[PDB]
Amino acid sequence: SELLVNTKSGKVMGTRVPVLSSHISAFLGIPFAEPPVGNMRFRRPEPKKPWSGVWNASTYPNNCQQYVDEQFPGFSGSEMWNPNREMSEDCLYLNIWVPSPRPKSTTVMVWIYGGGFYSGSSTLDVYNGKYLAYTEEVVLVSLSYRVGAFGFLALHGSQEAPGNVGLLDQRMALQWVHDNIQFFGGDPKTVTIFGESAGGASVGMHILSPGSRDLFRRAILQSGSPNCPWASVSVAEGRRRAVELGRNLNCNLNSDEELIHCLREKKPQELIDVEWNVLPFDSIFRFSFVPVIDGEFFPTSLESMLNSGNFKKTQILLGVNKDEGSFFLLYGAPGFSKDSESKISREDFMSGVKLSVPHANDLGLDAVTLQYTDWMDDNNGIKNRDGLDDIVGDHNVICPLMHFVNKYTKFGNGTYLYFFNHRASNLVWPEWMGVIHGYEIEFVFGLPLVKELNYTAEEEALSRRIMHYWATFAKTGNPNEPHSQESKWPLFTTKEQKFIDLNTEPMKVHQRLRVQMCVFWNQFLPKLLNAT
Amino acid sequence: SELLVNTKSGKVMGTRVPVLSSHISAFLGIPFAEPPVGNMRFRRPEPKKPWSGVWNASTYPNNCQQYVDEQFPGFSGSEMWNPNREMSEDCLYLNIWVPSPRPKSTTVMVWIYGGGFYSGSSTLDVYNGKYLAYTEEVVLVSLSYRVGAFGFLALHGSQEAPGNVGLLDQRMALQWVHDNIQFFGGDPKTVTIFGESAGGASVGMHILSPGSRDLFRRAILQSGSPNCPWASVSVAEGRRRAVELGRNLNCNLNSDEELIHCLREKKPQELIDVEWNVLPFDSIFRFSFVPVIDGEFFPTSLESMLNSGNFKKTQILLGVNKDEGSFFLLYGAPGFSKDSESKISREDFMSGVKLSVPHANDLGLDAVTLQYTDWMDDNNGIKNRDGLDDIVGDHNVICPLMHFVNKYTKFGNGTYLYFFNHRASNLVWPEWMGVIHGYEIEFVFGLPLVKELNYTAEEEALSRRIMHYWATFAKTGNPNEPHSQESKWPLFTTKEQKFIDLNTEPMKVHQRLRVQMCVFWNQFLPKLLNAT
Ligand SMILES: COc1c(C(=O)CCC2CCN(CC3CCCCC3)CC2)cc(Cl)c2[nH]ccc12
Ligand SMILES: COc1c(C(=O)CCC2CCN(CC3CCCCC3)CC2)cc(Cl)c2[nH]ccc12
Ligand SMILES: *[C@@H]1O[C@H](CO)[C@@H](O)[C@H](O)[C@H]1NC(C)=O
Ligand SMILES: *[C@@H]1O[C@H](CO)[C@@H](O)[C@H](O)[C@H]1NC(C)=O
Ligand SMILES: *[C@@H]1O[C@H](CO)[C@@H](O)[C@H](O)[C@H]1NC(C)=O
Ligand SMILES: *[C@@H]1O[C@H](CO)[C@@H](O)[C@H](O)[C@H]1NC(C)=O
Repeated sequence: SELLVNTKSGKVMGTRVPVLSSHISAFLGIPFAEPPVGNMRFRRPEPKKPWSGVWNASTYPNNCQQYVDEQFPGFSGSEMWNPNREMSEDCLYLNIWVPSPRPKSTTVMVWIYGGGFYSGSSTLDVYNGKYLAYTEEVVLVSLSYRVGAFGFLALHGSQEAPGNVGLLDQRMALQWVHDNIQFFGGDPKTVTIFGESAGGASVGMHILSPGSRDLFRRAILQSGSPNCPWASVSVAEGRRRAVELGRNLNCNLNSDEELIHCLREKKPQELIDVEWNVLPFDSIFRFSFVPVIDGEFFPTSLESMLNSGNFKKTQILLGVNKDEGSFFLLYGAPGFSKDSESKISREDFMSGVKLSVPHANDLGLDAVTLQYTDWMDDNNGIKNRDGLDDIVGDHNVICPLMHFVNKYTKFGNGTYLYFFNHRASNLVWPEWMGVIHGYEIEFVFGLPLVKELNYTAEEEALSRRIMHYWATFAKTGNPNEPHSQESKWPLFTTKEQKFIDLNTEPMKVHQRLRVQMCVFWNQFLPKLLNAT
Repeated sequence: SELLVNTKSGKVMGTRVPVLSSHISAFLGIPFAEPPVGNMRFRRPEPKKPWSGVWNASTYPNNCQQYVDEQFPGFSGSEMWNPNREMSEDCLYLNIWVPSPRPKSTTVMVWIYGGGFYSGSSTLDVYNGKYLAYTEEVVLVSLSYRVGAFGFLALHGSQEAPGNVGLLDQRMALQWVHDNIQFFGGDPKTVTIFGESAGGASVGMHILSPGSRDLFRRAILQSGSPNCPWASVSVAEGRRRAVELGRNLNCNLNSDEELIHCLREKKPQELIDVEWNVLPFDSIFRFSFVPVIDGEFFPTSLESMLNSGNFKKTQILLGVNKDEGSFFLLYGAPGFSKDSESKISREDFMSGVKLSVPHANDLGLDAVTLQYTDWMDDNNGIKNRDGLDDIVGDHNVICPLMHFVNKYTKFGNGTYLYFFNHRASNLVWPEWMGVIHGYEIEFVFGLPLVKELNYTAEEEALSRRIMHYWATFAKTGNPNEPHSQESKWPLFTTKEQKFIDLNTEPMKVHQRLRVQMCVFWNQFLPKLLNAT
């Protein structure tokens, strides 16, 4: 049968779903690991043991246990990121969309969701793989992984809670794809991994990690990279946060076993309830339980690996949006509101930068402030707002990614760089927020192709050219097809450093993306913080 | 007799000189001090003891002993600054231009020359007082003072070479004006001191020093100010350089008396020959023998005085030229030439900043570099040239002065600020040097009124409006003729921070002269260097 597939662990039965006046095949909620429940909380994932009978792969799986956003209840702009089904620790599932009829040896694309390593789900509406899988005739997979403490509680030296298990989940799903995607008409030799924000960083992390390199061919990174400040911690810091988590729940802290055993008796939301409390600073764009530089998943520091060329060498396609920072100011910085234009006072601006660069000393703070203040106009609330937006975005996303793109291109086999700066005509967030962190995503997934979503002709065309770039890249390592000149996306090189704008307008080529700000963030500021 | 004048120290005979189809009285080379010779080199100046008979004050006196610049022999652009008279240690004289007929009790303006405290002459063609005295009917006085080692060798504790004696020369000349200016028709209660560069700095130094305040009514500062980084040194540094000067001359260094004795037997030119060797670093815009923060001419640190309001409260009129830096790059930095466009390579631009901020640590150097480099275009030889020009001008003149004008204004009784940015139509220096340090002087002194000098009609008009400002300010404390037609130069207030452009175009008001850069020099950079 087309819907019935015998995999290396059992038979699964999928469903025929419609898409754009046609249909494709969907297999939802296939398990790829043993339920990381009970005594297996915090432990490495174990491969899903073979089942007898047919697995109902007809409906989305549970979502992983995560903090749930309630700032704006009812509000679609924030609620679209929240879990859209039951939360459970039994959440290690993946989903597959196969074009109908089933192709032979076609290109595979594995989605990896963001959410700052504390949240995120594969079952979200924006990650509906049907449009992209159908329009671009690729086998589309979306995996899942443990988030928050469940995924990234790190007590180095313990084999009970080593850290990074959330990335290991992703690896096991990648390993599952390598073993079974051929049964779905997928070529396991042509797998492109891709993800946004935290998902972006994850993609990069699998590039660096040796135990991950052979489980995929190429990589797309959207608005995230492995070296992001919010995206990892030392073993010392992971331990400290872990120990501090026990403290918030009256746990025994004399040993890891006692500490771990304690945290395992607690219910999931008990952990989540106190999760934010282990952060060292009052901060924004910082998350408690994130990957650790352990010496195992990552043999040595990210920078050194980047320097020595110790990573997977292939093609990467990567980029950022114009206003990466606004979402996080709204949730964590004074003066910002979803309902005003959020002109920021000088006072809230100063307040802002302190939250944004939580680890800086006073000289570092003055440096950042100077770097973003127009002194002919320091009490301009609009410039102060856009300034703070750029500080958050440049520091957490754009500049970390550029450092990565420059480092990778020395050893890579082809880099493509984009700047996404279209603002959706139907955005429900206020104008001041601009081109928001996460909002290129709906374009990648072909959401503008559906008429009821009320996008414009030009946005549908944009999404269509975007999906094509994505998939074409995925099959060939080049987002370009050999005709027109309308237009060719240039290769990013060490010398000329080209990239392209992604919007409704005809393609423009620029050079040196946010280089002025990024020299500050990548070279001056770090040298300054080390020095002082 | 108009030309014969009985002063407190003896009779004096001047001479009738022609000016612009008319005539005025000059009194050239009037002594105000005992010749600081022999046992009195380095020593405080002593008043000129009374003479018999009639002094022939009809010719220009000697110029003080100084480094003569031989870079462009024959070239008028450099040679206009060199000694136009014989050099000697017997140089403590002043010059007076008196309207004809002699005014009853008219405004007095005393000129103090620049030259980095190492050079300078009262007798220069460009400091010729006849036009200004004549046109605005003021009594114009030209003082002099010992420069370099002779004027500013400082060995704290010693009474033989205490430091600051050249500032004391100035004071003594001011004292002479106080005692004798009435005999020329001048009001000793209405004396404006003015000077450019070192003169400008000196003018503010008298503003600060308690023992100089009662010797003048108000102050004009052009392209210099007391807080300039080149304009003073500490006791420690001052001694170290003095001791080093003796080391370069095989002097006994075992005590101040044996060092001073050794340096006193040397011919002046021997001193000057090694003068530059005692500088701490390879630098531009640095000079070896300058005023000392000594606890006597300056009771406390210059910055503490400005803070406490410890200084003369009167009116000041002050400003800068658009390209303070070019003159010094030409004599000091790689890539700069009188005869090319001096487009600067990135490597030379690097060398430039190290030469220009010779006290910065590496972090400091990185900050300056970042602050002035456009990283989309870093190999632009013009942008690198202009940028290094701005670095020099902003660091050494513009930003010091803005610091001064802001601090002063909190206690002052009226501030006027100008940005001089006209390039003379007949400049002999290359186009790339722009509006040069010291080239507003010829406009202040009325040289464009003389037809054979070949200034344009618009430049003569500019000199006239500029002289009227300086004079009107000197008479009333305000450059504007109140309730007259012409547009009015606004007060600089700590809130609005207004100033004007000075050029051939109608007047423009602006606010916050070079804030962005001066915030960096005055606030950020010193914080960076103070850290460890
Ligand atoms: C949960 O809210 C916070 C934060 C935040 O960082 C909120 C900003 C995120 C909220 C949701 N959204 C998620 C992404 C997921 C991947 C694709 C793009 C959208 C945007 C970012 C910070 C602190 Cl300190 C908080 N404290 C309490 C709640 C809370
Ligand atoms: C003598 O030059 C130097 C320097 C300098 O930085 C000074 C260059 C000056 C040349 C004369 N010029 C005229 C001024 C006079 C005052 C009014 C305005 C115009 C100003 C610039 C530095 C070093 Cl290390 C030197 N070594 C040898 C000569 C020399
Ligand atoms: C799979 O589960 C769905 C959801 O409950 C159900 O409607 C469907 O009938 C099931 N399929 C089979 C073959 O049992
Ligand atoms: C990719 O690898 C091939 C084979 O080694 C090489 O010829 C090609 O130049 C590489 N491309 C890039 C952009 O590095
Ligand atoms: C003053 O000096 C000038 C020039 O040297 C000379 O012509 C004049 O005669 C002198 N005056 C007297 C009274 O000797
Ligand atoms: C100057 O001082 C006088 C006398 O105290 C005062 O009336 C006047 O307002 C002052 N002017 C300024 C500009 O400070």
